[PDB]
Amino acid sequence: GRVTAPEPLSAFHQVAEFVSGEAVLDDWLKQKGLKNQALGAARTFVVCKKDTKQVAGFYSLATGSVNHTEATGNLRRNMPDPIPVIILARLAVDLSFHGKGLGADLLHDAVLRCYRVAENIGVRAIMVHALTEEAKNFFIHHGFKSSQTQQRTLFLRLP
Amino acid sequence: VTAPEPLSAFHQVAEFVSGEAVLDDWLKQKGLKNQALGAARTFVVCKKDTKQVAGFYSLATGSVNHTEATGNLRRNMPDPIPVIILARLAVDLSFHGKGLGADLLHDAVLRCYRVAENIGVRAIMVHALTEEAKNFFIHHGFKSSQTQQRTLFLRLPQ
Amino acid sequence: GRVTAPEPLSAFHQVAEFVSGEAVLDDWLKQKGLKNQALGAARTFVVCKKDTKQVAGFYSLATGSVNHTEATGNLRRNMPDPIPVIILARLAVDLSFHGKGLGADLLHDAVLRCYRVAENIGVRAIMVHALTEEAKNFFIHHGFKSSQTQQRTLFLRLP
Amino acid sequence: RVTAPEPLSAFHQVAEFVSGEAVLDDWLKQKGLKNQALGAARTFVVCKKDTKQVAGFYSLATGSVNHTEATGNLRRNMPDPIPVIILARLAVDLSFHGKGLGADLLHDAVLRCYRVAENIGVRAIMVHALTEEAKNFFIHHGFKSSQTQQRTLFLRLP
RNA sequence: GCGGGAAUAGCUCAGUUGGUAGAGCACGACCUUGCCAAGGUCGGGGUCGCGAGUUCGAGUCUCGUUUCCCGCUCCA
RNA sequence: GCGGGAAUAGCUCAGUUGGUAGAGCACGACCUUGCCAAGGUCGGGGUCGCGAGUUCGAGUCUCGUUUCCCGCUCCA
RNA sequence: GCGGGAAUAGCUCAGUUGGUAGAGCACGACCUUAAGGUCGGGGUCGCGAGUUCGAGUCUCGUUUCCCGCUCC
RNA sequence: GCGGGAAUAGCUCAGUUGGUAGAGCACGACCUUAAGGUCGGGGUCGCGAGUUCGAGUCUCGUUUCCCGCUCCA
Ligand SMILES: [Ca+2]
Ligand SMILES: [Ca+2]
Ligand SMILES: [Ca+2]
Ligand SMILES: [Ca+2]
Ligand SMILES: [Ca+2]
Ligand SMILES: [Ca+2]
Ligand SMILES: [Ca+2]
Ligand SMILES: [Ca+2]
Ligand SMILES: [Ca+2]
Ligand SMILES: [Ca+2]
Ligand SMILES: [Ca+2]
Ligand SMILES: [Ca+2]
Ligand SMILES: [Ca+2]
Ligand SMILES: [Ca+2]
Ligand SMILES: [Ca+2]
Ligand SMILES: [Ca+2]
Ligand SMILES: [Ca+2]
Ligand SMILES: [Ca+2]
Ligand SMILES: [Ca+2]
Ligand SMILES: [Ca+2]
Ligand SMILES: [Ca+2]
Ligand SMILES: [Ca+2]
Ligand SMILES: [Ca+2]
Ligand SMILES: [Ca+2]
Ligand SMILES: [Ca+2]
Ligand SMILES: [Ca+2]
Ligand SMILES: [Ca+2]
Ligand SMILES: [Ca+2]
Ligand SMILES: [Ca+2]
Ligand SMILES: [Ca+2]
Ligand SMILES: [Ca+2]
Ligand SMILES: [Ca+2]
Ligand SMILES: [Ca+2]
Ligand SMILES: [Ca+2]
Ligand SMILES: [Ca+2]
Ligand SMILES: [Ca+2]
Ligand SMILES: [Ca+2]
Ligand SMILES: [Ca+2]
Ligand SMILES: [Ca+2]
Ligand SMILES: [Ca+2]
Ligand SMILES: [Ca+2]
Repeated sequence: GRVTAPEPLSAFHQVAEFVSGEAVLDDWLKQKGLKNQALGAARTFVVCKKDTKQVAGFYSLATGSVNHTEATGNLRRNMPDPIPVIILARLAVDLSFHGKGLGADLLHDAVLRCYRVAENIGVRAIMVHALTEEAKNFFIHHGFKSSQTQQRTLFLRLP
Repeated sequence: VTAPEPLSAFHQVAEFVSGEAVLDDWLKQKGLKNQALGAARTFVVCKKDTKQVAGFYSLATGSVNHTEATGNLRRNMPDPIPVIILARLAVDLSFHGKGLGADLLHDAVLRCYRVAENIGVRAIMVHALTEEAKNFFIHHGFKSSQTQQRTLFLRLPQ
Repeated sequence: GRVTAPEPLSAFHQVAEFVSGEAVLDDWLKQKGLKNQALGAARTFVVCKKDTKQVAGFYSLATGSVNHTEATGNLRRNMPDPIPVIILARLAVDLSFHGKGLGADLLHDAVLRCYRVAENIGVRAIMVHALTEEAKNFFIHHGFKSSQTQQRTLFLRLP
Repeated sequence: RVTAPEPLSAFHQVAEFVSGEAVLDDWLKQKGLKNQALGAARTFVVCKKDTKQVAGFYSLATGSVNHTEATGNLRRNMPDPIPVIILARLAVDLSFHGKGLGADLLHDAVLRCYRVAENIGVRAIMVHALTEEAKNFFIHHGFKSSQTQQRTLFLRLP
C-alpha cells in the first residue's frame, strides 16, 4: 500500500497521529508546520496514506546560508561569505511506513524542488543536519557528503 | 530594453557603467562565474536588439539573525530567519530615469514570490551600497534594520 | 602419527609406502632418493612415525647457482655471476599427516640447516621451484619472494 | 709457521699480501670481506703466528656445473646441472711458498666441503685454475680437468 | 585566480627503472566425487582520459586539451 | 662503488607555500532487541628513525648519522 | 639402470692348446771409461667356492676402480 | 502564543463625563509681492450588531495594519 504524491501542507491534513520516533520532528510538524507555511518560515510537503488526509511523511525546505568557517573547503571554493544554500530542515517518515521507501521518495521530490528553485536563485548546495545515524546513512547513500568540522552536517551540490 | 533573462557568456558586459564601480566590476568579473558556481542567479535586460546589458539583479538564498532583523521580520520566527538576498541591482547610466530600476526590482520580487511557494522565505534582504540606494529601496517598500542601517528588508505577503 | 626429528634417508627407511598426492615427488623419493644420497646429487632428510621407519615427510637439499638474468636486482646487487644458492629441491608430506603442520616444520629445519651451511660456504639465498600455486603461496607465506621472470621460482635471502 | 684457518674479519691485515697472481690478491683486498658479508663467498685465512697479517686464504661458494662441461665420471647418473662447491680462491703469500701451505689450505677446504656435503648434495669440488702451475697443483692433489674447459678441474667427494 | 595532487580492467588500487599488461574483488566457464563451499586455473573486459611528440622502444619522458580532488585567494 | 628513493599510530600509507598530527585496517567500549560473524559509530593511541642547525615558527628547509628499498656497476 | 674394460713384483705390463711366475724400469752392489753392462732380492696372480692328476689361465659368485650411454 | 496600540477629509491628526463632523497641510479661483492671505469644495468616522430619546463617543463581535516579548534540538 503506497501513498499519494507530495503536496503542500494545508489546514486539511490530519497530523495529530503522526509519530516518527524523533520527538523534535513530530512536535515540529504538529505545532508549527502549518503556522510556518503561513509565516514564511518554511514550506512543508506531505505524502498521505492512500486516499486519506493522514500524513505518512513530510519534508520542509527553507533558504539558508553557511559561513565559510563552518563549510568544507570543497563547498567554499571561490564562493562569497556566507555561502547560499537551501536547508532540508525536516525529513521524517511515520514508523508505520518505514521500509516502504517513503523517505527516499520524499528526498527525491525535495531535491527536484530545490533544483527548480536553483534555476531562479543562487544555491550552492542542499544542507541537512542528520538527527540519527540511520539518517546519516540514509543521506550518504543518496549522494550527500558529511562535513569535516561538523560530521553530522551533510551537503549535496546541485549543478 | 529586452525583458529579463539569465546571464550567459553571450552578454556584453565590458562597457557596463552604473556609477558604483563595485557593481560594474562585479558584473564583468563574477556574474557568469557565480552563475556556474551556484553563488547567484543574475538576470539582465539588454539594449533592444543587442546583447549589451542595460541592467541586472542577482538573487541568492540567505539567512539573517534575529539581532540584525527588525521585530516585524523576526515575529514568531526561527533563528536565523530565512531570506532571499537581493545581492546585486544596477542600471547603466545610459538608462537612468526611465524607471528601469523599479522594473528590475519588480521582476526580482515576483521571482521571489514564485520561489516562496516552494521554499521557506520570510523576506527579501538587501545591503544598500549608497544613500541613494537605501532611499530607492525604501521608496519601493523596504524598511531599514534598526542595528545595521544599510541593511533593508521587504516582506513577502505569502 | 606423531613423528621423530629429521634424519638422513638410509637403506632402513620404508619409502615404498610414501604418497603425498604429488606423483613426481613420490616417484622421486622412491626411485632416486637413496641413490642420490650415495651419489651426492642431493641430501634428503625424513621424519618418520615415532617408533617406525615409515616416512611421513622429507626434504632434499643440493647446492646450485642462479644467473643474474633470472635473479632479482635485490639478489644480484654486487654479486658474481652466477649467484651461489642452496636449492630446496624437494619438500613433500605424506597424506596421512597433512594438516598437522609438518610441511612448515620441515621447511624450518631446512632453512636452519642452510643457515648452518652458509656459515662455512658462500650462500646468498635459498631457492625453490614451486610445483603448485598453492605451494608458491606456502613459500610466500614463510618469507620467500618470487623472482621477476619466473613466479614459480622463489628465493629467501639468508641473514 | 702460521695459525689454523679462520674466517676473514675486519681485523685481518691484507694490504701487505702478495701471492704472485695479482687478480687473486686484489680480489682478497677489494672483495673478500664485502663478499663475506653479502653471502657471495665464505673465506678462511691463516695468519703469521699471533698476527692479523694473512699468510694464505681460500674461498668457498656453492655452485652448479652443466653436463657439457662435466667429465663423464662427474655426470654419471646425475641431474643437470650438477651441484658442486666452488673453490673460488686459493693463494699463498710468496713469503711462505715451499713450506707446503697450499696443500694445507686445500686440505682444510676439502674437510669443510666434506662437512658441508653431509648436509647438502655435493657431487664434487670444482676450481678454475689460473695458471699451469696452479692446474698442475690441483692435479697433484687429485683434481681432474674438464674435457671442454681445460682450466676447469673437478674433485669428487666420497 | 594561484599552488599542489590525481586519471591504468565493471570497482579499489600497484606499477621505483624508459624495455613483453597486473593484483584483489565482481562476471562467464572449468577443476576438485556428478552440484558444489574453500583453494586454483582459463576467459571477457585497458588505444594506461584524449591528442600530438622524443626514442630502437613510452603507463613511465615532453607538450597541448578534458575532468576530479586538496590548500589558499574571494562577493559582505 | 656511482646514482635515486624511503623512514609519519600496532600494520599499510597521506600530508600542499615553513604556520603546532590524519585515513584505512588493527585495539577498548557501544549499536545491532542481547549475544555472535559481517557492517556502522564513538574513543584512545606519535621525541614524524636519531642528533644537530636555520627560523618568530620545522613532519616540511640544511648537514650529519642508523636502517631499508630501486637502477646501474661487478668476481667465469 | 643398460653396456663395456681393468686387477699378476714398488711401477708398466707379458704369461697361445691348463703343467714351478716372466720382461723392462725402479731399488742394493760391482766393473771401468751420472750413462752402458753385470749381479742380487721381492708375487702367489683382488676375494671365495667348484671342476681338474694339476688353475694366473676354465665354471660360478663377489670386492674395488675405470669408460660410453641412460637420467631429476 | 502572552501583552499593547491604530483605523475619522487626498495627508498628519483632534473631537473625555454621549448632541448636524473640526484644525492645519493639500486642492480650485482671486488679492498682490510661485510662498503668504481671503473665499470655496470634499467624510459618515474600518464593518456589523446592541444599549440609548440620541452613538464618531458606550458594549459586544469582527476586518486589516502596527509595536514589545515569546519561539523552531
Ligand atoms: Ca503510526
Ligand atoms: Ca553606455
Ligand atoms: Ca600412508
Ligand atoms: Ca709479503
Ligand atoms: Ca589546479
Ligand atoms: Ca577507476
Ligand atoms: Ca595511483
Ligand atoms: Ca616497466
Ligand atoms: Ca568432470
Ligand atoms: Ca585476464
Ligand atoms: Ca578498446
Ligand atoms: Ca595515452
Ligand atoms: Ca577513466
Ligand atoms: Ca578510453
Ligand atoms: Ca623515428
Ligand atoms: Ca611498456
Ligand atoms: Ca598537462
Ligand atoms: Ca612504519
Ligand atoms: Ca610517505
Ligand atoms: Ca607543524
Ligand atoms: Ca629539531
Ligand atoms: Ca603544513
Ligand atoms: Ca641524509
Ligand atoms: Ca656394470
Ligand atoms: Ca702392487
Ligand atoms: Ca700393479
Ligand atoms: Ca693385463
Ligand atoms: Ca741399465
Ligand atoms: Ca731382476
Ligand atoms: Ca693372496
Ligand atoms: Ca700355473
Ligand atoms: Ca493581540
Ligand atoms: Ca479615506
Ligand atoms: Ca488617514
Ligand atoms: Ca488618532
Ligand atoms: Ca454625534
Ligand atoms: Ca503646487
Ligand atoms: Ca495658505
Ligand atoms: Ca459606512
Ligand atoms: Ca427604541
Ligand atoms: Ca471588539
